[PDB]
Amino acid sequence: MHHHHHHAMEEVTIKANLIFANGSTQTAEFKGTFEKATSEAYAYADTLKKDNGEWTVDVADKGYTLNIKFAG
Ligand SMILES: [Zn+2]
Ligand SMILES: [Zn+2]
Ligand SMILES: [Zn+2]
Ligand SMILES: [Zn+2]
Ligand SMILES: [Zn+2]
Ligand SMILES: [Zn+2]
Repeated sequence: MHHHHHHAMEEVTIKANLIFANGSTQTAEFKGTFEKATSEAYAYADTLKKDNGEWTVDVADKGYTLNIKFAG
């Protein structure tokens, strides 16, 4: 599943919904090919690990939404 016809020029938006240990939240958007935008989203989560703890992801909306939670 998650069937995808790749095109170098494809343009999509990946939405990352972040939830932190204290319940605070934020959403960040990443644009580019599906693959590159997805990589950038996870890269952002990694930059936040030092201050917010390890993260866990639950993928939604056929891959266009990444619900990421930080353990603190
Ligand atoms: Zn699957
Ligand atoms: Zn094609
Ligand atoms: Zn198809
Ligand atoms: Zn693609
Ligand atoms: Zn490509
Ligand atoms: Zn710090």
